[PDB]
Amino acid sequence: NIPFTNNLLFSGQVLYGDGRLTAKNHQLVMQGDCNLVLYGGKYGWQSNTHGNGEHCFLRLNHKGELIIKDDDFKTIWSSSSSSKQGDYVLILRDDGFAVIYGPAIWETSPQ
Amino acid sequence: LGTNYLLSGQTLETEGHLKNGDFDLVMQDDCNLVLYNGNWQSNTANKGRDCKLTLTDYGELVINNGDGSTVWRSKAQSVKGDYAAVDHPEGRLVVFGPSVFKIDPWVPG
Repeated sequence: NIPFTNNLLFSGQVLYGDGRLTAKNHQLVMQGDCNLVLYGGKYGWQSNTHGNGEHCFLRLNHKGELIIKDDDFKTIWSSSSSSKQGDYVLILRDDGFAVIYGPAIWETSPQ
Repeated sequence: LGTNYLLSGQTLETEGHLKNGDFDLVMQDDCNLVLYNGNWQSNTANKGRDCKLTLTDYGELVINNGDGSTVWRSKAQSVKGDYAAVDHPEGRLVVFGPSVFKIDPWVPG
């Protein structure tokens, strides 16, 4: 498991049951009612999926797509952003935008 | 600037840092970029003063000294777009991009 960072969600990590990303003035919450909501200014946003499943969770995969699944793995919502295979990250940025970047193209390695 | 990421078009200045857990990436006054506890550095100590780290819109990290000269770059490039260099909690700086999906809370509905 990858350790959690408040403003990030890496490929493989999951949120559920009111787990959320947090940054300056904003929260992106995978709520216990199956709706994914971005709280804070101006308008906010939602996936609009209240009551559509039980025990839903959010997961980012290794093609840059974010999926909401219910407990039986039925798709409730997709970002429809599938792309090249690799490691991705969802950043809830300090300016309020939640953005999926990837794949990873370069990294530091112990020397 | 974000605590633990640098975006395409942003600058980490001299003495600036990204931090996640025990890992601390510093653009030092000696022009060396050092990832504390990550066993990594740009190895650019004394190659300038007033050095700054940037990230290009091709996903390349670049250190420049105080009179605009490029002292180090990451070499890997990909398509044109928006990138983010993120300090991963396992202790690595990773360049991710381009961006592929955006949620925008500033506009309707």
